Amino acid sequence: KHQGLVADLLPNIRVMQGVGHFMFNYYSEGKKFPHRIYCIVTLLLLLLQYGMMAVNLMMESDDVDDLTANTITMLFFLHPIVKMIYFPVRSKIFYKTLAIWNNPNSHPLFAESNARFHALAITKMRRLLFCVAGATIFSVISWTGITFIEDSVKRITIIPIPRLMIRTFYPFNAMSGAGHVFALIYQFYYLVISMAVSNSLDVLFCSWLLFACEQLQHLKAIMKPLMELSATGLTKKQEMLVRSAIKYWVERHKHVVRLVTAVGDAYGVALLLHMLTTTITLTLLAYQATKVNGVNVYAATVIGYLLYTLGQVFLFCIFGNRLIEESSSVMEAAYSCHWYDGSEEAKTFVQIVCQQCQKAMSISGAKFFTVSLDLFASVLGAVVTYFMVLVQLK
Amino acid sequence: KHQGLVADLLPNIRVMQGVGHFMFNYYSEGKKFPHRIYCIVTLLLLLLQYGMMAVNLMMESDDVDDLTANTITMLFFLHPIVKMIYFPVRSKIFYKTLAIWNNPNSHPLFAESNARFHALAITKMRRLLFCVAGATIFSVISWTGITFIEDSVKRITIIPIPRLMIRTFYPFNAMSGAGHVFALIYQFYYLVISMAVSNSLDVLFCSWLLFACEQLQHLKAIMKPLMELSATGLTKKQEMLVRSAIKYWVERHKHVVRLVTAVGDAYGVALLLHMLTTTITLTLLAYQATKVNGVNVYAATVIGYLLYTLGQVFLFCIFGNRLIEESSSVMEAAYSCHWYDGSEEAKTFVQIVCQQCQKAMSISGAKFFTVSLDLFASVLGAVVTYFMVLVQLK
Amino acid sequence: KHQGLVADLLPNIRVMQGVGHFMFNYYSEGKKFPHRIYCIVTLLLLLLQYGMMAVNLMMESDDVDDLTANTITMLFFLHPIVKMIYFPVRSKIFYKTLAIWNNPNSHPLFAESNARFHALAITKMRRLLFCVAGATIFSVISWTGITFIEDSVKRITIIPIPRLMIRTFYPFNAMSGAGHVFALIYQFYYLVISMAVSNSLDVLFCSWLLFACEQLQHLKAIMKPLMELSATGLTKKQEMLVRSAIKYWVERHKHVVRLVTAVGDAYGVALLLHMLTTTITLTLLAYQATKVNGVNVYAATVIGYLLYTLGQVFLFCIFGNRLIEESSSVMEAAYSCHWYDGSEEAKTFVQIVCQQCQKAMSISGAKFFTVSLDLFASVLGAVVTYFMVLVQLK
Amino acid sequence: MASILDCPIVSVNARVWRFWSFVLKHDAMRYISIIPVTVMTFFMFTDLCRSWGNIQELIIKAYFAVLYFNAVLRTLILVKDRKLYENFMQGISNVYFEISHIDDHKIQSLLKSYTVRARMLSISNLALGAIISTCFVVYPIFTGERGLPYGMFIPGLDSFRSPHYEIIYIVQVVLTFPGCCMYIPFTSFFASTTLFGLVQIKTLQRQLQTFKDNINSQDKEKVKAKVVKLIEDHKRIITYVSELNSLVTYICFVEFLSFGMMLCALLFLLNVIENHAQIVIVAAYIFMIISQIFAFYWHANEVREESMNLAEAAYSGPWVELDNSIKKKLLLIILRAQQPLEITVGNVYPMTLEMFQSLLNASYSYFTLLRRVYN
Repeated sequence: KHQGLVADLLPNIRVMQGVGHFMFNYYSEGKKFPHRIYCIVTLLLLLLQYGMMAVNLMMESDDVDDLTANTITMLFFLHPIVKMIYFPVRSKIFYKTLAIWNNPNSHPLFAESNARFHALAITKMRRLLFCVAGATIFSVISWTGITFIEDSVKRITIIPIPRLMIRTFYPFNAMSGAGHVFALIYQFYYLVISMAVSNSLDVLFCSWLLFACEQLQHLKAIMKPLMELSATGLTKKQEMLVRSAIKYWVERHKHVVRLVTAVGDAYGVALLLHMLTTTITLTLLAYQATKVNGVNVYAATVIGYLLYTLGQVFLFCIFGNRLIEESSSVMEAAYSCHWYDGSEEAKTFVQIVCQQCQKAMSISGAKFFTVSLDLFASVLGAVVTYFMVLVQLK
Repeated sequence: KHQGLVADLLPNIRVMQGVGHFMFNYYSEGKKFPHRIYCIVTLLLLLLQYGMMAVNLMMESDDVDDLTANTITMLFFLHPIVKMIYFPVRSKIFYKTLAIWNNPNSHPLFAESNARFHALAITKMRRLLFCVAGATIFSVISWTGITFIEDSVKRITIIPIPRLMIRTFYPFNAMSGAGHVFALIYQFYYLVISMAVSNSLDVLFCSWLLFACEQLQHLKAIMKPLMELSATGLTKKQEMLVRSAIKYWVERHKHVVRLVTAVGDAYGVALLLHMLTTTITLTLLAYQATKVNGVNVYAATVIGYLLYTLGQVFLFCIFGNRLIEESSSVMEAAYSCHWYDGSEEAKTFVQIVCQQCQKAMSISGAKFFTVSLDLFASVLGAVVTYFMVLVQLK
Repeated sequence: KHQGLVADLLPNIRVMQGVGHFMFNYYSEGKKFPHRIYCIVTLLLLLLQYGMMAVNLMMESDDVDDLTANTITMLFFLHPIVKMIYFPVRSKIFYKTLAIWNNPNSHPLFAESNARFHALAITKMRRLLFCVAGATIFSVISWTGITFIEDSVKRITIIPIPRLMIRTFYPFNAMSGAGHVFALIYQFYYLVISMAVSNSLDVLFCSWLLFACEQLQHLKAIMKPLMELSATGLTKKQEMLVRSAIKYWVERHKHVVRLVTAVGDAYGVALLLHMLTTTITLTLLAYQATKVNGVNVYAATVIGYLLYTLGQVFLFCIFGNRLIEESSSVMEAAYSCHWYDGSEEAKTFVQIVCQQCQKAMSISGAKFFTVSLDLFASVLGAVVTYFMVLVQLK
Repeated sequence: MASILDCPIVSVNARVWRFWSFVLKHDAMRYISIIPVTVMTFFMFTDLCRSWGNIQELIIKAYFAVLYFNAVLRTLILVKDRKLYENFMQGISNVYFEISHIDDHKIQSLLKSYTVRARMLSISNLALGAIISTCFVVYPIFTGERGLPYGMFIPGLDSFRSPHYEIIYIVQVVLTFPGCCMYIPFTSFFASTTLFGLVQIKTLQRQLQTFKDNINSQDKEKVKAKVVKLIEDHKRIITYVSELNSLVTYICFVEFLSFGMMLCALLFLLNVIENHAQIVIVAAYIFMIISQIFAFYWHANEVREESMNLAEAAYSGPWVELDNSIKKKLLLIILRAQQPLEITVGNVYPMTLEMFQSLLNASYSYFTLLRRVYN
């Protein structure tokens, strides 16, 4: 928790560790043992509740509406389990990523801009972390509240169903005092930890992307005065200075590309899995929305599920698109300087940089797609079109 | 209304202000206070009538056909309200754009082409303004005429609905004289102002694009003789002259890029909302057209709605596509000159320009799409496909 | 069996010849005559059984479910016949492709990397061959096992049909000892030979692509030290050394391009035919999956058909995508070296290589499409969408 | 300075257009060709409007209505811009003459093969159109029941009662000939022009790969002149493609819009026929529509692909040993060549086999969903 990219993301790492996200790497070995057991217990509890949900779906399968609702809950809560298992197996790549920026480049003339944009990146990471934390807290509170204001009955005659926040089969009574209170506390803890693990991993991905984008902005900002450094018909010392500046620029650009590739590997597999789950989730949600008839609780729940799913997709897409735009803008900022006064070497460097920036940096879901606002727009269009088809056929 | 890009657009600005489109920036302070009041009143009236339509939709919701008709009218008239409210909140970026070309570059040798293409841009802007104004006037006249020929009766037995140009709920009698006349005049004013508001904002967007395209044409036209100037084995003075020509070309290209980015910022989000409303409008219109059976009044109304909607989309797409094609043509025109005879400096200039022109300038609807004739084609194909699905399933 | 690309792929060629895949080119003339006869017999038998299948589909046409099943089997087994006939007519281009790499380039400094990456390519080809062979054997075993555990009965009432692995009309009893046993052995042979033929041609295509990718990797790996060789003011001998290194690099790149073009021709027509058949197969399979109700045998058969079809498509797409990404990576690895410290010649070489690699190498199905993971993604989306529409319309 | 009729690639088509006096001569044949066909097409459209209570008759007549409407549109646009086509074919002839004098076995065989393919494709197109048209005009005889080859509806005229029927049939068959004469040669001309574009592109590729032959490296003037000539040839090809684009662009936009509109109804009608012989006619219609669209798209795609491969042709040259300046010039040639020389349909959609594949996928999906819903 001392060197770059782990000193910047340290609050994120601490939140991930606290929520039960393994990652036994960034503290004294004294905490290595205790922390570990905690993680296991959390997973156990998660799976336990998950299992208790799945069993409930078995005898709820007689009908179709309850089956669809149960399946949507099952996938919504499948996301955190997949993320929690995915991190430990791929932990070597995650640590390799987090150790990329330990030893970065340095030039005397571009130190001020480097510091400014590093600080700006840290600030934006903190802002994103706090925003997503607030969103998850709001989601948990809304879930609990809507569970408490709805009517807990089942359609068969009227059958009283336990007033629980997540449908589940419990050996406990789940109706009287002790069972009901224990179930409520357990389900609250579940919700909180599941949302926390899922969103912590997602926010780590997005924070990596934020750092990359801020480094690209620093590159452009110093691209502007680099040429003026070259433009002056240069003495030997000036030639060496221009060579050093070009070296710094190119090496930092390559460093940014390295970071992007590492992030791409790890969370590319992660995003492939995420969207594979989200597709079925959204299909079932479109069918469920076909059933809305103005009721507050039913519509509230359906729109909440849709909002959460599309919000996760939208976060990934926002930051992927930002990386793409930043690389293309690197091209544009390479063009828009005073290269017509620079020496031949500086102009050649400009040409090669503009060649490189012809393709935008991007993160792909294991080569099957890219994360961009185009992907989000396509997902939205697909779900809307499927809903229209469903209403027409009905 | 003195310096560039506001003197050129000044007729458009006056038309926007006259209809009640705010724009408290381009006249003497004496007119500041009265004009503002007028704007507010206009908005009020609009909303008033708008509300009176919404109320009408509430008690006309028992059936589905009249519900669809009312929804289509409501979205059609939602467009002006969104535009009207959207300008003032973003007025700062708009004023930033209109002041972009106040202090442009200039070279002694390339002045004639600049003047010629500036004049051509002004003429095309005026032509576009007049064409769209005529289109709106024709639209309102057709609306009034069709409303007068048709039979004002609503299905139940037979019940005579008030003979009005827009279905609306009024406290007045709306059947005898005074109410009928007041409603007719009020609805005529509402139509005129709504269409004028929406189309004025759209025409300002398109005129920005026109100016950018004409500046690109100027850049290509002077690209042709720039190399001839460079090609000549040059002396010091000729080296300075070619350097100045390259500086002029590059800086003017960068200025055009700045204008395009500013135009994207200002009107980026307006296009997104426009297409968001359109999608729903066109879906409802496809369902409505499914019901056509050869009746002149019904078919005429449906055809008018579809024509207006697709015409707005088509205007945006036409001018976005023109910008895209003009930038690509910059690439082509950079290639097709005697660059193989120019000095090494001019050859490197051509290389960098051709690298830059690989990607076409474009305007995007908040990064969710680009405005091009491809977008209009896709919209048309989607609506046609949905109509086919509706008819087949019927 | 002695020159490059046929010494490396010799096990694949032997597997091809063994299953009756013509290829009368890489053995002593003593085997030229007998082998030919063998091929013919195999083809005959295949066609015979194939015909024996089609005849059955004629009297199974009164119902539509068995018609769909028979059509799916017929297309599945049409794949190997088409491949088997397709090779001999196009054998000239196949031999031309196999004889591409007989006289490579050579440089003293880049011999180590060349040998290393050649060995790596050979190992990967062997791995791919073994993996696909195992998959084919598993598929045959699963087919036979499923045929034996299921119930051989037809609905008319209950009618006992012959217990055969492929439904077929035979002149014999096909129920008692002799007929049943002969039919079982004949059908086992038919399955083994058909799957081996198809998959062996596919594996040869993919092995060509693997070789191309490994050669690109060698090119990047040696790109890295070439620039350093250039960077040192270079004496005459050093300049000649740099030029020789650049010549070697360029010539090897062109050689890889030639190989890619040849592979593209031959198996591009092949893949056009392949995916033409696969589309209809997947449509019928979607309709079949619509009927699944949890029964092990039926669901197992449908899942196996889908898995085999999508596995073939996925193999082609994986290796096409690898080629595309490898060429783009060549661009990136050309950028990421110490070119700023080089001489003018090396910098120009870097510029031209980066410009060339802008458009990636790829294989197309006769220009109709490209083989990439995007093609597989589109195929999967199409089949899933069709299935969803089918279930809704039911 | 050769002649339009002397160039083997464009001769046949020009001759046909010369026979009907559209492009090269202004005799009276133009009006006798155009006026009767346009009048017949108008009467076909009137018959379409009249007879629409039976979708089968509507579609069977509408196919020919749209076919001859497209014929009329093509011939009108041709006569309107005869000068542009004439100058384009004259440039084709001049460049053909220039290429034929190149002393290189590869280029000569390339030119010969493409000229042969162009002429064979044109003659084929013509013969196929003639045979299909004759089959359609004779089809009603077997049907009986006083059916006309195409639609026709003159107000207040019983066209199927009196010897009227006979004279209407005769005039229809006679007017068949000029109509096909105006329709097919545009497709043939597009094929031939695209083929000559490919000929020019491949000649330039060969010249790029073998430009340094017979030139001494010491004298940079000759190398500079050769690269200048290569650049000028590339510009020539670009201009050729741009003009061919504009023309075929507008005409093909109209044609493809009409063809898609007709194909939708044809797919609809496919699964509603119970006649057992009208389905054969429907399949034939689909075959001709798809074949024409495929011809257009295939030739446009080949132009695009060869234009792109010009970049690889530039890369594979002897540029390692040339002076730096020539390397930069080849770098610019590679830069420009990577943009395909597309032939856009309406200036909206580039014509490529990807677009044709997309149309095919749309048609397949539409037919499958139609068959499913109609069950």
